[PDB]
Amino acid sequence: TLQDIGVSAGINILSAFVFFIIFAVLRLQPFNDRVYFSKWYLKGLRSSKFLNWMPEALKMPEPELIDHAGLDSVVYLRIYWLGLKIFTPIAVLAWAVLVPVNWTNNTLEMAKQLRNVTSSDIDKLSVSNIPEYSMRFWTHIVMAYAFTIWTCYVLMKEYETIANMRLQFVASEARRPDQFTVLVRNVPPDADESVSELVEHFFLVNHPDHYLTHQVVCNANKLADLVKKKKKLQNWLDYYQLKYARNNSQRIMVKLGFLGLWGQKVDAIEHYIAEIDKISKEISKEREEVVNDPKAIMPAAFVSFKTRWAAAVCAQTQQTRNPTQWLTEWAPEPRDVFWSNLAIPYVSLTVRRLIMHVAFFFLTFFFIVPIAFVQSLATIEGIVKAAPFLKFIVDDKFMKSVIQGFLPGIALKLFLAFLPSILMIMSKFEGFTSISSLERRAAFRYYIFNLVNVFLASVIAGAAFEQLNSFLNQSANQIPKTIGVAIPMKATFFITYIMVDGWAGVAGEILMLKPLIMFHLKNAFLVKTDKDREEAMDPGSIGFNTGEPRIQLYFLLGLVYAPVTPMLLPFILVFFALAYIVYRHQIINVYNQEYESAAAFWPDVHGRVIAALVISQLLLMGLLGTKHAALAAPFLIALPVLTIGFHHFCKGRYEPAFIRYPLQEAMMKDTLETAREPNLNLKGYLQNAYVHPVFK
Amino acid sequence: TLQDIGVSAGINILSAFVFFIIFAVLRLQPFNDRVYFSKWYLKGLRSSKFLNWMPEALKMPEPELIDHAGLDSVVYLRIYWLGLKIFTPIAVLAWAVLVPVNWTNNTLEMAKQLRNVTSSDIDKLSVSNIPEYSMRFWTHIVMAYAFTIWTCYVLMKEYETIANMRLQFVASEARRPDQFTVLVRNVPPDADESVSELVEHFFLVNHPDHYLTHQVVCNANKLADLVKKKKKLQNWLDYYQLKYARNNSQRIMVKLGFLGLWGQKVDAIEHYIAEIDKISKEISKEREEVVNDPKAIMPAAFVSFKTRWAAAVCAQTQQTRNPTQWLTEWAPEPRDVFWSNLAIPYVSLTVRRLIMHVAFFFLTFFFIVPIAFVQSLATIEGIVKAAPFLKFIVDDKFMKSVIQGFLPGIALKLFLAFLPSILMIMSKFEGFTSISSLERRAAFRYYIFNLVNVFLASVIAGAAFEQLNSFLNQSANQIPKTIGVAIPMKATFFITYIMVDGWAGVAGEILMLKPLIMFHLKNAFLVKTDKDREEAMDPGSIGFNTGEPRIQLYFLLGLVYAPVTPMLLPFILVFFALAYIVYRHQIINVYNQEYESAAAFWPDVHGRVIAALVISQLLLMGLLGTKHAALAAPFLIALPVLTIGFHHFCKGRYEPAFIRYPLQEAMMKDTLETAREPNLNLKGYLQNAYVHPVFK
Repeated sequence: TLQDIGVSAGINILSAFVFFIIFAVLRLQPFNDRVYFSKWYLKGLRSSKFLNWMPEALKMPEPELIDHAGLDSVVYLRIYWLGLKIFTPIAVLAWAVLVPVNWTNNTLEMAKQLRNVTSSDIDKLSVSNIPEYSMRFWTHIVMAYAFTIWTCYVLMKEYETIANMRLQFVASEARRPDQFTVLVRNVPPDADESVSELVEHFFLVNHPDHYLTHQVVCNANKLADLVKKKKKLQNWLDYYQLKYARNNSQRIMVKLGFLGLWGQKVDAIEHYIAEIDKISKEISKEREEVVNDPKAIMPAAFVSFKTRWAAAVCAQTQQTRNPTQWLTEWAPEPRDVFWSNLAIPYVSLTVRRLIMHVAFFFLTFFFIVPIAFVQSLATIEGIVKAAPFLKFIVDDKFMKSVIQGFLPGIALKLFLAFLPSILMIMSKFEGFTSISSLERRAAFRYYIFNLVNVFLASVIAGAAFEQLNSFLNQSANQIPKTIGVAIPMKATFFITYIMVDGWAGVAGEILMLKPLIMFHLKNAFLVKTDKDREEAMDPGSIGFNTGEPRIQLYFLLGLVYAPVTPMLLPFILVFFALAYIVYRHQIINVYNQEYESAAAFWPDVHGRVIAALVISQLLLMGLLGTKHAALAAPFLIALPVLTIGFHHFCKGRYEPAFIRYPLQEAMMKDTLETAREPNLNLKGYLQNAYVHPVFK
Repeated sequence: TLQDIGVSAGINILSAFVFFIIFAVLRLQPFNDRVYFSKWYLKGLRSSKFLNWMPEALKMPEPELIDHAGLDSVVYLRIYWLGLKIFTPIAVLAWAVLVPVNWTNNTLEMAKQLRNVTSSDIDKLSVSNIPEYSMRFWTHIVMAYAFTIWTCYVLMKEYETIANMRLQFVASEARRPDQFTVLVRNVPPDADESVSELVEHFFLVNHPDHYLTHQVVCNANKLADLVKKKKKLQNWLDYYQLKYARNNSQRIMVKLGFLGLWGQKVDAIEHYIAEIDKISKEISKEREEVVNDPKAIMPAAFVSFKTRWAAAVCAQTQQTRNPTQWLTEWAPEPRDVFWSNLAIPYVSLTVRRLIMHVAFFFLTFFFIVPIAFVQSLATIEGIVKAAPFLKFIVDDKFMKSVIQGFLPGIALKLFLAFLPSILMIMSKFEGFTSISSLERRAAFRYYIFNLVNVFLASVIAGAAFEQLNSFLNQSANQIPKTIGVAIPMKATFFITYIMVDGWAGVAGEILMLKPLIMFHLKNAFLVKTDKDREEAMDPGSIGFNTGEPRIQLYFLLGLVYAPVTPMLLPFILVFFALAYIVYRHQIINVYNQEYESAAAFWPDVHGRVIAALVISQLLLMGLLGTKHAALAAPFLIALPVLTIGFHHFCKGRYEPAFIRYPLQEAMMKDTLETAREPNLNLKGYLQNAYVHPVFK
């Protein structure tokens, strides 16, 4: 159905161009310079044709970008570049060899002559149905081996480069209190001692000439909730006060906000005054209680040492016989710690993790039926009862094409909109004591969800819903035998899905619609002082847990569909290029970072790309040998083994630069620091970090 | 074929009893007290009815055995006890429920009335062929779940106990130079420095206040070979000199020993004098050369520290950016180091390891045809051409029974006799720089070999050789569908194989035939002095790499055959009991240890038992659901997952006590040692260890 592809591509390019026009119009207009240039503001550097921003997005090179925005953003942008590196040779090789036998005919050739312009959907000629044993299966074998070899080689080179950059940045990084501090989880209880005294004695005995001081984790979650509620009530009261200041003649106010006006709140100004005073008295009482409360001390501490060498020694070594006591690990920098999760006793994280696995299986299974709905809409919509007379205004062949190859993508994207938030809630629900770990776990869950459901349960539910349209429930019939002819029709679907969730999605991403609207509403209704406009600033992080699983999905989809239908790949390449440029601009100008963990997430990225390689190889094995092994099993059972072996080699050779901190690097950093600054007071620098944001 | 089982069991019990009679006769006879009591001699404690040795084998309890023979022997004996623990409840439950429905009828009942005395071979009633869906498949499901749960629980308890014993012993162990010494592999090269100076500077910079001294690895393999050849020539010359001293009238001697007298060596006394003098001059020249040879220094060293805390810190931490340089790990005690393997450059161990994998696949595949021969002999021997007239003296039904159920076991055991030596050569061929690691790797290879070949390629080659006796080579016929009816006939085979390689093998093991004969020959022909009789002593280690894979095989075989044919299990129980008692006696009286690595091999044992559990579950899944899944797949796909999860939990909870050395334990040991012995010279104690056995 190239007509659907063409109409959807046209409308998506038009949408992207319209988004860029509106973005330029809003950017040149100056009262919202405060939002489109959030950086240059948090770090003080600024105060206050159409699409030309891309050329100067490429300037200000990689070293200045690592120094400017941090190395996490640079490594994520390199994640986007890795897609181009992997899939441009693969696309060229597949288009030169696999469906087109046209390698080189013309060097400048504008219009293709009937080059799959009639019917490009049906590529199920020999990949699934007819066996040759002579040229086409061996073509598939050679293409699969070349694709795997190239992807592995570029993964190895990029993994080396990322490790080198991480080591150099960590060596050159300025002094921050997590280089000396180690978070000691699960301190064992004692009767006649406190947690602080236990930590003091243990780390004086077992790290004698290098231990400096410790700060104890205090459970102040109730006080933090009280403060958050007080801020919320302050904002609500300021909004109501300004609203009545606009119209002094106004009458009393409304009842409870969104519960259908369940209450009868009258003159909300006075009610909010009373609530704020009550919450302030409760906050003072809670502060005085928790400061002197001995049962608010959790069995954990932040121990700091006189040298990075000692901290690295402590963080990478077993501390006691029992590995479930004195859990020692690197501590996040104080802005990275997720304080709400430090109050979770270490015994109850495992049953919790099991609860996440149960709830995540429930989510990924129950969310099939909306993807089942998207696929039902992605099969020929024959029940016109939904739109029998007026689709919206009129029905037409273009209307069929739009409802067949634009509505599934939009529906799936809208159904995937609040999933990153749900997954963040599910990962935050169970202590990970750092924003970086929360983001990485949410990205891992989003990748598993996306792979298993959006791809697999879309292929299956576009296969078992189109071919097996109305049959019975037969069991012993070798069901996984029709997947070979099933998958490329889902390629036709995935062209549209990539286009919408890719080109248009990223084009609208730069518009910053939600931050712009929220900032304008807050500025108009809640300002109360011109100095709070900078407080209204929060561009947010790059969004690793919501942006990385998308690119991992597209990696897997391009890898899967390269040896079967190379029509997919150019759309993936366009996605990678556009996402790279847009997100580079965002890194330069917006998106301040919430944490700086120097590319500690890249082992996960490389592992997921390796898993995508393995999945692509296994699906190719299943799809090619539809019912006859075709003597390809003795060769498609070698690609997974060699890929796993190569992944093992890359693990063992490059992952230690991400999971272990060499002692020589620590000693060098300590020696250069102590030579550069000889009269440095480390104890006064490290003593009052890691206390709590609540206690000032 | 219970007749074969009965006759083979009778002959094997008779063989075991005869072995024990001869063992008692030889033990009571006193001129060979020097061999049957090798311990009490190497540690100076001694100088100089019938089967009653077992009662006093049980005395002298576990603490005194750990103090006396070492903890490796005690943990190996606990490996033997673990078999009883695992398989006595399993045997009782299976015999109470699975084939016999007789749980409790009589408490004292001598003779079984026609209780499977007619035909016990055919247990292929419902386990493979007929489906019930009502009582027997659910019986199998319940038995499999109970077996897995019990095995996992006892594995967890024993893993806890072994970890506790290891930690206590390591804490209480006396001072030995490997507690402070760390072997630094792959020292990077440098032009204007030596290896010694590089190690000195690096470990003065990066471990400043705790580094003591280093000893450099010198490649003295040629000198060691020269010394070994000199000892061999000394023994040969002493033998010839004593032989001519016995008969002075004798003439000149023979030519080259075993090459069909290829040479014409005359008067071997003078020729051996000349060879010994030449080799002595060459030894002196080689010593003088290698001492002052700068290219004989390998990029490795043995670095010693002032405290065990510092050594543990160094051995458990990354030392440099590159994880392929300054490889730091615990060093073996100087008697444990395999010096011949330290001369292997670290770049060439990986290609070597690949060579072992290639050669091991070649060995395990080429050695099928002798196991294929054993199975051909284990199928009905119908080609009487081998023994057409006289088998040995006469043919009889008992002769058929013996040649059917005694010759396969003996043939396979004889074919498995030199395999441990071959596997030791293959593991020693590629540097593992410690006898303990060599033994563990040889045991791992023997386990893989034994599992894949002796069990699997015996079941397959007793199936495809008996049922598919003379057919063609058909491919697309679902070959793995006859395994269900194949396996229990191989149970009939494995009863005999266990009996021979078990009861009789262990009964003959205590006889110490080879050590006795070698000691007597050496004493008679090579003594030359009465003080060399103690030098002629070498009982050898317990033989982990040759004794542990056998018990792992028997674990796997009992686990596999418990839910299909519980007739197997009592033979396994008898093997475990007899092996436990015999090897306990050997540990008490003989078998001095070559190394003391305190139960560092137990993670491997537990992992292999878990793998046997998983294999048993997968074979039960395949065998039960022969052609219909029988709704047992949704329940036999859960046992492997739960077993892997339990193994993961045991890993994460107990393996750190075996692979990591807690810093608190090191600090406590250091503090108690330095309080007990305040004027201890550590530098003088550690400076001249780890030099080489060749350089005195």
